[PDB]
Amino acid sequence: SIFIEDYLKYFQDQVSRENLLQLLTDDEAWNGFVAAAELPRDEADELRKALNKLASH
Amino acid sequence: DVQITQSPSYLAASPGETITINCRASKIISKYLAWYQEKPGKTIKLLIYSGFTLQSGIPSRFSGSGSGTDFTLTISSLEPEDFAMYYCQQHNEYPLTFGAGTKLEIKRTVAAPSVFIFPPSDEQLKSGTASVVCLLNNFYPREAKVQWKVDNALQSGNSQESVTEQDSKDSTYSLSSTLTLSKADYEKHKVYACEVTHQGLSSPVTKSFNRG
Amino acid sequence: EVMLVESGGGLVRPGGSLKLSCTASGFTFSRCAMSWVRQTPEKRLEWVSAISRDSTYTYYSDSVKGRFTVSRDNAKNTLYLQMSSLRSEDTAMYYCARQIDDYYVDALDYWGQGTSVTVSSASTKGPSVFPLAPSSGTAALGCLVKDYFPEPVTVSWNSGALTSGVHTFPAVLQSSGLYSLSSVVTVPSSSLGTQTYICNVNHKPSNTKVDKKVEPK
Repeated sequence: SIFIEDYLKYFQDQVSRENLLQLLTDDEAWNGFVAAAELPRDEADELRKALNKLASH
Repeated sequence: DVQITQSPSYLAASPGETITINCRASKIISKYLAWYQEKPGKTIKLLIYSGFTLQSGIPSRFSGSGSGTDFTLTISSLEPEDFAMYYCQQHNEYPLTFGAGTKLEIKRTVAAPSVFIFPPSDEQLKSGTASVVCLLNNFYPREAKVQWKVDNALQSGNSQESVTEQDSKDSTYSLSSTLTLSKADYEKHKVYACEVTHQGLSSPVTKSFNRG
Repeated sequence: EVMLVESGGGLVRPGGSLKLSCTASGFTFSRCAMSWVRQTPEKRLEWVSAISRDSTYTYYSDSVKGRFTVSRDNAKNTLYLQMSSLRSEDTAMYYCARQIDDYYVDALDYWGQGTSVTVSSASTKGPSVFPLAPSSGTAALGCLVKDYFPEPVTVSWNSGALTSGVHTFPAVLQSSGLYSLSSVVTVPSSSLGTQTYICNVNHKPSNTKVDKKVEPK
């Protein structure tokens, strides 16, 4: 969707890889983020797969 | 809101057969669909969640499939304890939405109804109103049409229907239809008739009476 | 053994208020997200509201937003649903249900027995019992239990001594806002005259017990 692409442009241009890896490594932080954003579970899965592809690069 | 289209609404089956309930979503929900069993008296039970994860304690004959948009709940070699009400639900997002339900009923041979008409009582006429009751006793399957006529004028908007649960002994149904009228208009007309249509009857049956 | 008990249900007027409550046991209540689901008289299931593990987030359905408020007390192991501006549309059986803890929104793995709520302008009224007399080798007879409020009414035949052939129909809500119901029994046509048939109608809410003898003519 377009909202996933907005999270992608936001995570690339405004978040450090140390802050992004602290989110992908800590499930407590991740759960707090998706609940705060009110993401449907399928978009939260797509976004986590996308942010893992981006963080490894 | 994600809309869920669950089909069929009714399903007649025999013990030992394999059945499938379908469930379609208005938008993609990945594997996030749950299935519930509701029996009269007991609480609502979770069978499956996340499309195909069987809940602990549930028999292996309950098996869920699908992802994205289309899902199926399959019950293989039906046990007598499985004849119940089943509901699907999406748990991908809030608001949690449900399918309309599927009643899994017991299949038996075709049985035509015995039709009875009952005129209003004099006690009831004395109190300003009039109820004509038309009874269809012990039939199978549930599909039946009941049409009220007053002086050959087809009635509409003034009758109500009530149907029993499938009988525990003989797996049959019964239906009660009441035509409610003002005592004033009950006296305007003469002939009262209910025409019944059911697959067990060769041609439609009429039961009628003359007021007085 | 997980246990969900709901209470506080009853009869309310349109525009009124009511507070449902649900006490939980057999599990650590503070570690779980809870949901409120309701089942309408047409048998449709409808999700109402949900509250998070520690009251941080609340969720409501479109029909209920702005009138209902969900809350919980983890010290007292209770969950609540304050309802207001009640509509006839809110007449349903209300269930507190526990969610699975894999995601903030999830399937409901445990449900309670329910608590009945009825929103209506009508006032408590006992039924009028009329006979459905036979003759028009098996005969059918019964009685019409009409214009009562609220549900339920119980119907037995010959003080429960006549079970076979009896069909008591689900009640129907009329345009008047009062319930109407029928009870019929099929008997051998030879037994008409030699045996008496009486339907014993009981309506606890109006303290009404009636015995109507059904006979031919």
